[PDB]
Amino acid sequence: KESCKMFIGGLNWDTTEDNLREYFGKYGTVTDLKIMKDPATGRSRGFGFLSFEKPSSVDEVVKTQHILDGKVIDPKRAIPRDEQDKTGKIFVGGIGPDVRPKEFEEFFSQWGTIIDAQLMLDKDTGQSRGFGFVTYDSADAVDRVCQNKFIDFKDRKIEIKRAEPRH
RNA sequence: UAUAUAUA
Repeated sequence: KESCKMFIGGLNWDTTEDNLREYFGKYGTVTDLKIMKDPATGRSRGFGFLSFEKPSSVDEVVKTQHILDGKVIDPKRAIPRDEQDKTGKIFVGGIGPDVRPKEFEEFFSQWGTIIDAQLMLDKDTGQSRGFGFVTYDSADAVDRVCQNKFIDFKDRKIEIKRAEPRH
């Protein structure tokens, strides 16, 4: 059920749920998949929720990076809406070479558990450097950094601002 | 310094 639900992101708009299930079919059988198509706007969300009848598939799903239709995705465990609401996403800048995405997650962890943190790098053409994306289990953690606009990370201070629309 | 992730 929902407990076995997985979150899929970084999916090619052309990507279809059928390919999704087929892609993750190797792992087993999917009980409920949600690529999150957008027949209205005409463009899919680009991410979906994948569920498996057997939770075992989920364990293996995270082990692999996952490359679908020439794109890269990061399948992660689904987060309950109530818990999801508590969490938030902030924007960070001042990220460069030697930053290491792993260090980025541990770096921000100092002021928050950090449910998830990434450099985006959808195409690995630049998002990986320059700025970063961090998610916090609690909104309160975000406030800590708000007070701390500049943090000593790579010994060059970074500027952090609450998440904003792509505009 | 920007999300084809958190589904209106």
